[PDB]
Amino acid sequence: HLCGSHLVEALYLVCGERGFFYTPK
Amino acid sequence: FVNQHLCGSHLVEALYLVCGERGFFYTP
Amino acid sequence: HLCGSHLVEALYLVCGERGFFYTPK
Amino acid sequence: FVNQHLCGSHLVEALYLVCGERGFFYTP
Amino acid sequence: HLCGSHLVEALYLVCGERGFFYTPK
Amino acid sequence: FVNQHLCGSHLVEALYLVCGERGFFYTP
Amino acid sequence: IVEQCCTSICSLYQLENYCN
Amino acid sequence: IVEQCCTSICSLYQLENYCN
Amino acid sequence: IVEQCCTSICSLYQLENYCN
Amino acid sequence: IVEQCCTSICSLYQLENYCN
Amino acid sequence: IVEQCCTSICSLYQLENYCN
Amino acid sequence: IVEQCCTSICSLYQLENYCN
Ligand SMILES: NCCc1c[nH]c2ccc(O)cc12
Ligand SMILES: NCCc1c[nH]c2ccc(O)cc12
Ligand SMILES: NCCc1c[nH]c2ccc(O)cc12
Ligand SMILES: NC(=[NH2+])NCCC[C@H](N)C(=O)O
Ligand SMILES: NC(=[NH2+])NCCC[C@H](N)C(=O)O
Ligand SMILES: NC(=[NH2+])NCCC[C@H](N)C(=O)O
Ligand SMILES: [Cl-]
Ligand SMILES: [Cl-]
Ligand SMILES: [Zn+2]
Ligand SMILES: [Zn+2]
Repeated sequence: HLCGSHLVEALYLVCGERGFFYTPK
Repeated sequence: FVNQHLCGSHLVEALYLVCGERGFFYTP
Repeated sequence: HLCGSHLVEALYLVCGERGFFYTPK
Repeated sequence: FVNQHLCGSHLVEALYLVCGERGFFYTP
Repeated sequence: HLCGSHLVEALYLVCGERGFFYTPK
Repeated sequence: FVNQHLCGSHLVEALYLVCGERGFFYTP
Repeated sequence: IVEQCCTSICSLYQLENYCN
Repeated sequence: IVEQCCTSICSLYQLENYCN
Repeated sequence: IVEQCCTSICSLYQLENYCN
Repeated sequence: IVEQCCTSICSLYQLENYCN
Repeated sequence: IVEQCCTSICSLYQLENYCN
Repeated sequence: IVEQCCTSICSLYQLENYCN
C-alpha cells in the first residue's frame, strides 16, 4: 500500500536517476 | 552525484506538497 | 491530510529557513 | 548551507519522534 | 503508532549508529 | 561520518521498499 | 496545528503562520 | 499511478513503467 | 517488531532492544 | 531542478516551476 | 541545533535539549 | 552497505544484497 508521499518516495527509488512524471489526476 | 541523488530525494518530497493535484515532473 | 511526521515535513518545507515551534497539544 | 538545510529536514523528523506529546522548537 | 517506513525510520533514530535487523514476519 | 549517517537514513528507507516481507539487515 | 492541518485540510500558505 | 500503487498493490518492477 | 510498535504503541527506549 | 535547487537553497517559487 | 547536530553526529541527549 | 552505497550511487542490485 503506497499512498501520498510514500508513492512518490517509491517512484524515486526506481526512477530518481532517469526522471519521472507524477500526475495524480 | 550522491549528494545530489540524496538531494533529489528531498526535492520530489517537496514538489509533492508544493504542487498539489497538478503533480510535477522530476528530471536530472 | 497532513498528520504525524508528514505535518512536520510540511512545516519544514515552508519554515525550515526561518524556524518554527511544533506543539501538538 | 544546503547540506545543513537537508540536515535540518532529518533533525525535525528526529525531534518529532524524540519529543512525543511535548513537541519541540526548531531554529537555525 | 509506528507502521511501514515510519517504523523503520524510528528503528534508525535509535540504532542507525549500531546497526539493526528488520524482519517484519 | 554525518553525511553517511544522513545517507544511512535514506538506505534503510530504500531497503524497506526493496526487500518486502523478507526484511533486511543494516550495519555500518 | 493538528486540527488545522491533520483533522481539517491545510495549505502550505496557511502553515507560514507557524513560522517563528 | 494512484490506482495501480495506492488503491491496488504495486511492485517496484511495475513502477519502472513511469520512469520518463 | 510490528506488533510491539505498530499494533501496540512503542517507545524509542524499547526499540533499543532491536539494535544489533 | 537539481542544478538550480541542490546548489543554493531554492525557494518555493524556484520549486513551483516544476509543477505540471 | 544545526550547529551542534549537523556537524558531528548528535546523540539522543543532544536532540532532547530541543523538546519544549 | 555504507561503503558500497554512500560512495557511488548504488543500484537496486547492490541494495538487494542486504535483504535477509
Ligand atoms: N525554501 C526551502 C524549500 C526546500 C525544502 N527542501 C529543499 C531541498 C532543496 C532545495 O533547494 C530547497 C528546499
Ligand atoms: N544518534 C543519532 C541520532 C540522529 C538521527 N538523525 C540525525 C541527524 C543529525 C544528527 O546530528 C543526529 C541524528
Ligand atoms: N539506484 C538508486 C537507488 C537509491 C535510492 N536511494 C539511495 C541512496 C543511496 C544509494 O547509494 C543508492 C540509492
Ligand atoms: N518509503 C515508502 N514509500 N514507504 C511506504 C510506506 C507505506 C505507507 N503506510 C503508505 O501510506 O503508503
Ligand atoms: N511530505 C509530506 N508531508 N507528505 C504528506 C503525506 C500525507 C500522509 N498520507 C499523511 O498522513 O499526512
Ligand atoms: N518518523 C517517523 N517514524 N514518524 C512516525 C509517523 C507515524 C505514522 N502516522 C505511521 O504510520 O507510523
Ligand atoms: Cl501514513
Ligand atoms: Cl541528505
Ligand atoms: Zn506516512
Ligand atoms: Zn536526506
